[PDB]
Formats: sequence, structure tokens, C-alpha cells
Amino acid sequence: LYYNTIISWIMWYLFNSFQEPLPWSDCPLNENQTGYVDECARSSPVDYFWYRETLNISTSISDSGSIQWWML
Amino acid sequence: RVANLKPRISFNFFVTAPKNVSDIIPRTEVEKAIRMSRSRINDAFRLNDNSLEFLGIQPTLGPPNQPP
Repeated sequence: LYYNTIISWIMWYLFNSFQEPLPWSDCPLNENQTGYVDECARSSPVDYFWYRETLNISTSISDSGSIQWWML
Repeated sequence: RVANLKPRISFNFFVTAPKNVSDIIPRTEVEKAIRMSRSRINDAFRLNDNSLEFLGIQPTLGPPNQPP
């Protein structure tokens, strides 16, 4: 069961392949057409694209957030 | 006006009035004046705005829209 969850994310990043500026390479901007958001400023753009991009993240295990319908 | 010429291509500058030299140009308008034609001068010396440093003026551009 849960390997196929990992296996789906292998294909998910493979869907996110094929392109000039790889999406994890750069930071998303802020809302002012200027520099970047805080978690892409405080940490690398490869991770930020994981806690919102790969999946929207929750803080704890006790709080269930977004369903990630396209990841479904 | 050119002051403190450094062989390292660095110097503090300001501009005046042409020959009403009793009065100078206020810097607050020069800051927006550079940001209008900032793109004009880097290719005037084959530069990249990381070789056009101004210390108070920085490029605020570049939103990408690659996917349809």
C-alpha cells in the first residue's frame, strides 16, 4: 500500500520534469512582483516546493488539512 | 560629480544642476530616475545589475509565466 504512495511521488516529480527552469530550482515570488516568500527565503527553494508544492503541509499529526486532490 | 575614484570601478557620485551649481538635484528623485533606465546602462557596458550596484537601488522585476 504505502510504497505506492511513495511511487506516486516518483511519477509526480517526473510530471514536474521536462522544462527549462526546473520548478524546484527557483523561488516563487512574493505578492509584490519582487523577491521571494519567507520560507523560500529562510530555506532553499528545493524544500519550500515540498511543504506546499509536493504537498500542502500540516503542522502536527493531529490536524488534517487540505486533501491534495491533484496529488490524489 | 565624481568623488573617490577607485581602480575597482567604485566611487560615490552625485549630480548637480547644470550651471545653477548653488543648487543640486535631490537624491529622492534620482532613485526613481535610475530605476526607470536601469535596464539601459548595463548593456551599455555589457553588465548584469550585479555589476551595477547602487546600494539603495536594486532590481524589482521578473515574474515568470511559463505554463499556459
